[PDB]
Amino acid sequence: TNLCPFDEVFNATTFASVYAWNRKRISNCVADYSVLYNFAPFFAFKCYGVSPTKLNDLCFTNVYADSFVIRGNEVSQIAPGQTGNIADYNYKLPDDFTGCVIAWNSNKLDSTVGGNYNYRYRLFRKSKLKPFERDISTEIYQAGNKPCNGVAGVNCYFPLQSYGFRPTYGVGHQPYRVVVLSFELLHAPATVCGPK
Amino acid sequence: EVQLVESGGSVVQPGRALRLSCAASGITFSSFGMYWVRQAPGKGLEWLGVIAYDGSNTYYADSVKGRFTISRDNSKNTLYLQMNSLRIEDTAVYYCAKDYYPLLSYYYGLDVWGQGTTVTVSSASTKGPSVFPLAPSSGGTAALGCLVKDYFPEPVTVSWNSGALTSGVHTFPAVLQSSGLYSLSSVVTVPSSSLGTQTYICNVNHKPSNTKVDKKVEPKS
Amino acid sequence: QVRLVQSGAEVKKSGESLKISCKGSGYSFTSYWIGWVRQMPGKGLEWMGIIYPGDSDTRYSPSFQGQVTISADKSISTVYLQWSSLKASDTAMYYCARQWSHYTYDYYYWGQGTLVTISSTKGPSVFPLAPSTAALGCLVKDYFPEPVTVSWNSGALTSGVHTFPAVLQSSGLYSLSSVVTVPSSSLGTQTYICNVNHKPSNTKVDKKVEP
Amino acid sequence: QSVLTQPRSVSGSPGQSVTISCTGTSSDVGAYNYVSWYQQHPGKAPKFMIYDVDQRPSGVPDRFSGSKSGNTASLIISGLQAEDEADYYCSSYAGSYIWVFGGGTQLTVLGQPKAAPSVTLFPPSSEELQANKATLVCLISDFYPGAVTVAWKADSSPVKAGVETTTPSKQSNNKYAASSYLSLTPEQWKSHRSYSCQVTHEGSTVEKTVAPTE
Amino acid sequence: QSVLTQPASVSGSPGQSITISCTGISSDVGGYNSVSWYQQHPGKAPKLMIYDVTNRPSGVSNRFSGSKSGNTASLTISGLQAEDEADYYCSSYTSSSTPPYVFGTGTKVSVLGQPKAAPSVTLFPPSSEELQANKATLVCLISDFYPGAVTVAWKADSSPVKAGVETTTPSKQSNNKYAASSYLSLTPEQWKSHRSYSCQVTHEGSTVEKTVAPT
Ligand SMILES: *[C@@H]1O[C@H](CO)[C@@H](O)[C@H](O)[C@H]1NC(C)=O
Ligand code: NI
Repeated sequence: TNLCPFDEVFNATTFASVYAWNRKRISNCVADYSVLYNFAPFFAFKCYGVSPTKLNDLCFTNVYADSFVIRGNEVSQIAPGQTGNIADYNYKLPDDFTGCVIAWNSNKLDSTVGGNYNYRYRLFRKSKLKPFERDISTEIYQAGNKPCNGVAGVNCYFPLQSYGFRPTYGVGHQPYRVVVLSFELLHAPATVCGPK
Repeated sequence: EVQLVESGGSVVQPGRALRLSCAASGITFSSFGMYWVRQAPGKGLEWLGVIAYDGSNTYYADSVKGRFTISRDNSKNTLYLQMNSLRIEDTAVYYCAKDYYPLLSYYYGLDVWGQGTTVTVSSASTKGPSVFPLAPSSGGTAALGCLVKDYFPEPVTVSWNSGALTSGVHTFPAVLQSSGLYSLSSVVTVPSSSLGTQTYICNVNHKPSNTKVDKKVEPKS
Repeated sequence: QVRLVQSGAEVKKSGESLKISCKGSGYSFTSYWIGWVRQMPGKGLEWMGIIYPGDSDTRYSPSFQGQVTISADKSISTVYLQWSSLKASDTAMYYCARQWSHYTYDYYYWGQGTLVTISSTKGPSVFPLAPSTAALGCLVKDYFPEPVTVSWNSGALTSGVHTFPAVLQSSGLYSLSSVVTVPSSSLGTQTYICNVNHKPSNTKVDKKVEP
Repeated sequence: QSVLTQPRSVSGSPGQSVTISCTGTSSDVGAYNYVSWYQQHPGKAPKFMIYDVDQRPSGVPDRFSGSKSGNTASLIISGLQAEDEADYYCSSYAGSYIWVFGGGTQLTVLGQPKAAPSVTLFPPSSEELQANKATLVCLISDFYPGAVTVAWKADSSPVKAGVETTTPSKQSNNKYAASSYLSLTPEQWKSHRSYSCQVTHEGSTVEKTVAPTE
Repeated sequence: QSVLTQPASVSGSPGQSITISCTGISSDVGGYNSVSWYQQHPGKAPKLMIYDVTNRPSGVSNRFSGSKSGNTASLTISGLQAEDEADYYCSSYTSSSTPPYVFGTGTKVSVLGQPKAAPSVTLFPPSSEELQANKATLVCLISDFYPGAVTVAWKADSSPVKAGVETTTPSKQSNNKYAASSYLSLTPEQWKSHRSYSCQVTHEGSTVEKTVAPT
C-alpha cells in the first residue's frame, strides 16, 4: 500500500508560521483521506469543488498539502474569495480553489504559559499575495531617508509580528493548525487516487 | 515625526465644490495609505475613505461615495479630497491621517493625524452680530454680560473694557440656530459694589463681516 | 474550458501607437497571471512579462521593461499590450499565455497570436554582380511589394538561372538576387543582360553584367 | 454601515477601572477582529489607542486594553488617570477596506469636589425688545462635574420651542459653565406672568425666574 | 537575465532518437520552479510537450521525454517522424527570478528525407555601380543544401559583424535541396576600411566560407 504521506503533514511536531507556510507535494500514491481523523483531533473541514464524502472515489494529477498555524478567528480567511490580514499578506487561496481546508485547535501543542512567539505573521505588504504566493522576507521596510541597517525603529518597519499564543486565550485567539489540501486536476495521467 | 497639515477649509454654499489638501512633511508620504476622517461640530468622527500608498485603489464610505473623490500626488507629498455636491451636513472639521503601517496595511488604524481644516457648508450670508446688554440684577457679586446674536460665519471674539477686564470673564461657545446664524454670550462676574461706578463695555469683533460692536452694559432700576 | 482569444492582425506605420488585447474565458480571470510572448519573424520566443488581472500587478522582463505597457481590464476579462510609438523592430507575432494551473507553472494555454506588422511604394534599384563555369547575376534592391519577375537575355537564357526568393527587410522593402551559371568560355563572347520587371510601380530595368 | 453604538458618557475616579462598549452588527464588529479605539482631547486630533481589539500601538499606556464578544467590543481602562479625560471612539472594519466609527463616549475623570451651578437668568433687554425680538438668557456657571440639563418654564408649563443650549464649557477655574437661550417674540414674552430656567445638576435642581412686569 | 542555450538545429532520420540540450538553467530551492519544453509548427502557437522537467500532458506522445542534469535540460525524441519537424523551445521558470520565465534560444529539428548535402556558397562583392550611389551590399547566395537549416555569420578581417545582416528562410529548389540568401548592408567607407569580408555558412556542423577583395 503506497499511501500518501499525510502523517508527516498532519502529525508534524511543529507547524510553520503562516507567512512561511510549508508545502508538501503529494504525487504517485494512494490517498486514504479517512486516516485524517486519527492524525488531527476534532477538526474543522471545508471542501470546495469536491464533496467530502466522495474523496476516496476521486483521482487527481497531484495533491498539495500546505500547512501553517494561525489564530482561530483567522481560519475563515483560509477560504476562496476572502480578504483580510492573513488572506492579503500571508496565505491566499484563489477564488477557484479546488480542495479542502482542514483546521484544528492546537492550543495544547502551540500555546505556552509565557506566549509562543515563534509563530509569526506578516503585517503589511507592497501588494496582496497572489494564490499560493509565499513571502518569507524579513527585510525592514525603510520609509525615511535614513537606512535601517537591520534596526527597526523610526521610519523602519519590521514586517512581521508574533502571535504570542497563551493557553489563557479564548478559542478565537488560540492557535489552530491548518492544512490546505489542493486537488490539482490537469489533462494528464492521474497520480493520486483513493483506495477504491 | 511626519507632520500632516490640512488646508482648504472655507465657507461654501450647498451644491458647490471644494478641494481640501493634506501636505505631509519629510518623505515618508509615498509609503503610507492615507485617510480622510471628518467631525461635525460637537459630533463624532466619521470615516470617509482611504487611498493606497501607491494610489492603486481608493475606498469610500457610503456617505461620500459618488460625491467626494480622494486622490494623492506622491510627487508633492499631498493628499486631496475633492468634495462635490456639498450639503449642510458636510459641515465639519476634515482630518487627514496616515496608516499605522506602510505599504498595503489597512487593518490596524490611523496613528498620525493633521490638526484639521474647517469646512462650513451654508447658504447663510455673512452677517455681523446684534449685540444686546445683559444688565446686572437690581452675595457681594453680580453677573452681567452681552448677548451676541445672529452672526455668520464663525468666529466672533469678545473682550471686556478693551481687554482690561479679564478676571471672572467667561465667553460661551456659539449655538447654531435654525436660521443658520450663530449666537453666543459672554458673562463677567463683578463686585456688585462696582456697579454704577465702573463702566462695563463688551467689545465684539466679527472679522468676517468687518464689524465691531462695543456695547455698554448699564445697571437697571 | 480555458480560452485566450487575441485581437486580430495589425498593420501599422512606424511611430503609431497600438493596443492589442487578449480576452480570457472559461475560468476565473482574476485568479491567474497572464503572460505575453514576442516572436519576431523567423526568431525565437521571448517572454515579455506577466500581469495579474485581479490587481494589475505587472512583472516585465528586463528586456521589455519600459518598452511596452501591459495592462488589464478585469471587468471584461481582458489584458492588453500597448506601445506609444511603434518601431519596425516591433514587427512580430505576440502571444498571450497562461500557466496550466495554480500548481503547474508551465504555459499550457496559449492565445492564437496577434500578428503585428510595422511598415511607400518603391521601384527596385538593379545592380550587376560580375564574376571573378562562372557565376554572374544582378541585385534587385529596395522595392515594394512582391512580386518581381527576373529574366535573362529576354528569356533566352534559362538553364542555370537561379532567382532567389526575396528577403523582407525590417524597413518593409524587399531585396532579391538572381544569378546564372554560365561556361567561362563565353565570358568574352556572350553578353548577359538581366531583365527586371516590377508591376506595382511600372519599372522595367535591363542591366548588363560584364566581367 | 450604521454608526457603532457607544454609551454617551462614562465616569470614574483616578485609579478605578472604566469600560466603554461599542456595539455594531454581524457585518462590522461582529465579523472582524479589526476593531480600533481612538482618544480625543478637547480641540485636538484623535489619538490612536487600540487596534485588533486589544493591542496597543507604540507609546500607548498598558492601562488601555480591550475585549470583544460577538457584535460588541469593549475598551477597558485600568488605573484611570486625570489625562484619560477625553472622548473615546471605537471603529470597526466593515468589509471591502471600509471602516466605521462609533458615536463616541465622553469620559469624565472625577477631578474636583462637586460644585452646584450658579444660575443667572437675564430677561430680554429693552434694546432687544425695541428691535421687536426677545431672548431669555440663562447663564450657568461654576458647576462640577460638567453636566447639566436645562428645562424652561413659561409660567409653569414646559417650553421646548425656541430653546438652544450649549454643551458645558470649561471655565478658567476648571469648573464648568453652560448657557441656554429661550428665543421668544415680544408678544409671547408679555403673555406669561413669568419664565423660569431650571438647571438640574447631580440630581438637584436650581431655578431662576424673571417676569415681564417685574 | 540568463540565457538558455539550445543548438540552433538538430537532425535525424525517421525512426532515430535525437536529443536537444538546454544549458544554463538555474533554480531557487526556496521558491517555485519548472522546466518546460515547447513544440512549435509553422504558423501555430507553441505547444507544451514536457512540463515539470519530465512530465507529458495527455495526448503528447511518449516518444517525447525530458530530463535534467545540473544546469542542463534535455529533450529526447525517439522514433523520430515527419510530424516532429518543428522548432523546439526549452523554458525555465523560477518564481523569485527576474525574469521569472525564460525561453531557450530554440532548436530547429529536421527529419531527414534524403542524404545530407553541403551548401554551395557564392559571395559577390558590392558592384562599382552600387558604390557610386553611396551604398554597399554584400550578397551571399547559399544553394543546394539539405536539410533546410543553416546559420550565417559574417566576418570582416576575421572580426564578427552583426549589424546590417538580413537572411532569408531556406526555400526548396527545383532539385528539392534548399537555398537561402544573406545580405550585409554597409557604408562605402566600411567596405574599404577592412582588409577582407567573409560569408560563413554553417550547415550540419560543417562551415563553408567565401571571401571577397576590394580589388
Ligand atoms: C504522531 O507522532 C508521534 C511521535 O511520537 C506519535 O507518538 C503519535 O502516535 C503520532 N500520531 C499519529 C496519529 O500517528
Ligand atoms: Ni403659555
